[PDB]
Amino acid sequence: NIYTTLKFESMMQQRVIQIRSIPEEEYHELVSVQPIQVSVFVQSAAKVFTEFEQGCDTIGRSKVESIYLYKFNLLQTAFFAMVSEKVNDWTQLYKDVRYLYTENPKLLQLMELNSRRLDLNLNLIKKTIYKLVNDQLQELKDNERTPDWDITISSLLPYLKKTALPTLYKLEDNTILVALIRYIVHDLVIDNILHWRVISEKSSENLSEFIMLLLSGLEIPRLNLIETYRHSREKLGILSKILTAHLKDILEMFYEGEFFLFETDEIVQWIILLFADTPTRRDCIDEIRRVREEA
Amino acid sequence: GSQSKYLEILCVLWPELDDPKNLLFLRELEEEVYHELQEFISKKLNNKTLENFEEWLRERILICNEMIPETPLLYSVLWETAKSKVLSTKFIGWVEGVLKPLDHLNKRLHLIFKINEWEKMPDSELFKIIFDADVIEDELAPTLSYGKKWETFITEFFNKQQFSLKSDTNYQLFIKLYYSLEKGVKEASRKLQSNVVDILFHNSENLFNLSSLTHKLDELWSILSGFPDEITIEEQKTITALEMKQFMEFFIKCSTKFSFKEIFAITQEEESAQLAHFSSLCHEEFNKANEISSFLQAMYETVLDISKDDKIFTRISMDEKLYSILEILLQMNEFAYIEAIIERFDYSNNTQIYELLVKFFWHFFNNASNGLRKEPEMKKASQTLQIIQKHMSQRAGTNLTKLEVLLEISDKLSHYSINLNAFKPSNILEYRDCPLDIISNLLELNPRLYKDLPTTKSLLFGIYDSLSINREGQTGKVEVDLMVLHIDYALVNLDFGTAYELGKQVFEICQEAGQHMMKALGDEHWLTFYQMGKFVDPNWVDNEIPTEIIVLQMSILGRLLEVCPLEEVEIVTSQWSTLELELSARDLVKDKYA
Repeated sequence: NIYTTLKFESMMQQRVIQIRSIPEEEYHELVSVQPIQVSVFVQSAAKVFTEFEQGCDTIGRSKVESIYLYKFNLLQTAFFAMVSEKVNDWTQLYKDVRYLYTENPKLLQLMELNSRRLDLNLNLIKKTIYKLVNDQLQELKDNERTPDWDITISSLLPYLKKTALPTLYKLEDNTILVALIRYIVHDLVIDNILHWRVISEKSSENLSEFIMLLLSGLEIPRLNLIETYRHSREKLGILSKILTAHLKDILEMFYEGEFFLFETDEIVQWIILLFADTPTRRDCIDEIRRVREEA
Repeated sequence: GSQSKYLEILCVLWPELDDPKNLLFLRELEEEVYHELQEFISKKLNNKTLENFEEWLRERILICNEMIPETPLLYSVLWETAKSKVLSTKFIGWVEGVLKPLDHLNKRLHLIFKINEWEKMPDSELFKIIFDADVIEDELAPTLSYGKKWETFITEFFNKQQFSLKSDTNYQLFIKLYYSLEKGVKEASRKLQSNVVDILFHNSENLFNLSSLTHKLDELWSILSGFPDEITIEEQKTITALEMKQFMEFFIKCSTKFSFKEIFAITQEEESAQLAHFSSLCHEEFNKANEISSFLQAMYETVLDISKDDKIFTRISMDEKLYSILEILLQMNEFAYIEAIIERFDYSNNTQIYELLVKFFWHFFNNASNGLRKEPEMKKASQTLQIIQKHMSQRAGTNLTKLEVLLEISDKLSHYSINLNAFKPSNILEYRDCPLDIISNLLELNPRLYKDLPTTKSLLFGIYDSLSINREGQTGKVEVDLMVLHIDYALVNLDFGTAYELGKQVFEICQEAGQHMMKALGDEHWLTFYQMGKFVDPNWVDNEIPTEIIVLQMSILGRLLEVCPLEEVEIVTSQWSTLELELSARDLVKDKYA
């Protein structure tokens, strides 16, 4: 009972030794394995967690059952913490650890860690983009007549084309790309703009010019078949038309189905932001709520 | 007769009180062309036969002196106008030798001594009543000369009992009597000279207390300088001319600290006593001099003269004297003079001087109560090295570097609070096996030092080099131990930023140093990194770990998992996990923290 404890601590150590024993030049070379490319340490690492069960066998389970799960989780955590400092490219590591628990789905701790680590890096990428976009938009709001486009042309666009997107391509998971685009378009740009107090004629034109540059940097043709990616760009493009259209063209667009992607409240909100109250804005707003109602 | 018989009666029977000129017939009779009454004449003459005028005249002078004692020159007419040789020089000498001095004494002291008692008087009491310049000229000399009593008088009167030299007037009489005894002497000469030397030898102390000493010493040298090659006095004490010259030269040029008697005793003391008496003389004189140079220059003329040997300090070498002097000047903190002396006698790189200088450096060093350059003992330690520097580079070799450096860190250390108890530079040597203990105390008491690795680092390595502490490529390791201390105190001072930069730099140095260093860093120092990973700032807004700090702490711990003792892998991992969970719970986009 305290004898078993001593043996489990000694093999726990043998595992940590086995992790430290992985040659440094394994965290840097890549092998092809089935084709995905993982870091070479991956196959050595896999043995550690097999050897862990093997070491549990040498006192079974039953004698190990009560602590089994904790110590198992702990070793995954130690490994993850350790290898995080060893692998240069946060994205190779994500793939490296993903290869680990695909081959051995017993590593639940490793997938929790790996995915939470994934979220962190996405959030870092989102944070960078959130600030750039809020800054450009602030710049626009406060300098209608002669706004400075530098944030967008020198910081945001290059960031997307040359850093964030090529980084995210490495993950081999088009789902993540689509989530980023969806976030940027809806939760970030469109949400931000909808909260302006009012949107002047000049600002509307500026905002439209912004959206077009933005679309240029959110173009990932490989995603052309995914519905949420296509609809995200469509809404932006349509918002671009709305922002610079006279009241009559907005009603015609409604009629032609172009606001398919817009909830009725959102359509009325755009109109309230872009046009001064007049008989015309009223009739137009009441008409849109009415036709959508009858639908 | 017989003319004998004619003169005899004329000598007794002619009335003593008659004028002598009434007897002048008796001389010219010489100068050119009851019968038992003879018993009485020969009774008076005392059987003396009376053979001629000159014989007659001594007898007649005496027989009349009987009755007219007040006038010994009574018969001067009879001998004054005497024609060629009727009186021998013997007679006239008696007049000059006896009658005249006698008369002069009589008529000075209102006395009436008879010629006969005057002659038969013990010379001892004769001199004694002569003593209570005229007196010497026409009483003493004429007497001494006639009786040939020079050696006698000299011996009994010209000695140390009569010439104490306690008073100016006594001295002045010593010189008068000397001069006229010298005049009247040409073997009693050696007694006169032996006694001058004897008088001076016992009474130099009385003489040195007299006025116009310097003038008196010259006066005496005037005399002494004529004396023979060698003189003997008293016991069996013998002084040569060369010795006398140096002795006197010593009193006149250099010092009257020692009497003549004492000087002679130093001559015959053992080497050890002589050296002691020599340094005594140097210390006393250095401390009386307006300027040490003036007394040095005087010694260069005499007792420290390389051109001739010293007949005073006869048993000690120039080197021993100069050494003694350097030791005296060091204790006196007279560093300039030390230099001058070293230069003059060409002691550059001398082993014995080196060691004396070094010995004194440590003396000053250990006496210091702090290390600041201004502290008086550190100043003297410094001045002692500047001398080692200027005049001992060769013999000092690498040792000068060390000592110069030890002084430097002593100054630096005294600019910070130390409480290993104030802090003496001499305590630094006490930490020779644990130099880091000094650095630790500094980091603790001086709350901003953890930020200054550059200087804490030159202190530490200065202490290794100055104390000749071994560093067998153990200097990589040492730097590391130093840096972990800085991390320790950065955390202590709530400065995670500095802690982390150091912690990151340490992991690197060790990564290169190789697996040996990485195991060492781990087994020895893991607790510092665990603590960094566990660190909590009380001042943190909302008691919440700032997001950027969480991340850094996670990375340190993960780096720690590579090298920490295997026993510690659980708790290190646990913390890592605690930080990872809190991190997963923050909105990184709109982050209320970091």
